[PDB]
Amino acid sequence: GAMAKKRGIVQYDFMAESQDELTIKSGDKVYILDDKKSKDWWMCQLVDSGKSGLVPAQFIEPVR
Repeated sequence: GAMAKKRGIVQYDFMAESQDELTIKSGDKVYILDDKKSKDWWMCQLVDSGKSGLVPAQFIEPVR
């Protein structure tokens, strides 16, 4: 349902340039909040901190 949690693992480091982006390190665990609105960017939430923002789509491995 609409509260289903969708997990991912970060595969590459990424340093945000804009405020809407999320700095991430390879191996970081995330929740995938929105993989539909943008073609090349997903809105993710870090499991350690709750900090959220856009990350390159191809950097996130969806996992269970």
